[PDB]
Amino acid sequence: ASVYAWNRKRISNCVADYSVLYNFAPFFAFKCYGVSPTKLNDLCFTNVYA
Amino acid sequence: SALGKLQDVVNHNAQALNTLVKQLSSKFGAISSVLNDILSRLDPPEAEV
Amino acid sequence: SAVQLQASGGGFVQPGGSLRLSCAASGWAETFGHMGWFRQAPGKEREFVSAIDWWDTVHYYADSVKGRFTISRDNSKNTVYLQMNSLRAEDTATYYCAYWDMDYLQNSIPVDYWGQGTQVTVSS
Ligand SMILES: *[C@@H]1O[C@H](CO)[C@@H](O)[C@H](O)[C@H]1NC(C)=O
Repeated sequence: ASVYAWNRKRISNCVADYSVLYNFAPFFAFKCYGVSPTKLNDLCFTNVYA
Repeated sequence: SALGKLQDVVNHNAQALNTLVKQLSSKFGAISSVLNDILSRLDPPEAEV
Repeated sequence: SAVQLQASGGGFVQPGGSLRLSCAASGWAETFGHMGWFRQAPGKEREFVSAIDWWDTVHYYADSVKGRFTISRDNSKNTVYLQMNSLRAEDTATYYCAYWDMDYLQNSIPVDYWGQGTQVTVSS
């Protein structure tokens, strides 16, 4: 969607969380505020948007 | 209030203790009060701060 | 951050020759830092050469490389070049394609990521 028309999603249990996105693109920014990017897998993020 | 003098002593120390535990909740400017959470969210190199 | 760098090029340049290098980038990073080269003169300390902004808004040059160095990023394959004009005869060094993983370079000494050394001698 466009920058003004940015979307929103309410992820809640389906397949797998991460370690897949760690290559989805050859080069991609992974700026994380708070949670450490390397510690993103075994946490439990309750209310998450996309 | 006949036994006021003793009652306040039991109130003062007990409420002072209850403030001390209640002082644990404040984040003191950190991310979260629970330090186990900090050790789990942030990486150790940047969790000391 | 975990960033892999893909540098290639070099050869055997001559007094007054030139180079046209390349340095591709791949890997997740905390921020979009600047690519570039930290060349140590042979036996010397690692020295900043010429840094381009990731958005291609800031260019940098140094006296030891002014007039005979320039950095530019490929818009197609995202391989930042090191293309120059009339490089002198003293640049017989090994050129590391270092990686400042910061959006702005206050000082060049803290170089989060680095690259491979490009050993090019300068003689005919
Ligand atoms: C889309 O991106 C995801 C991110 O992890 C990765 O599986 C892959 O690059 C693509 N696959 C899917 C699920 O479409």
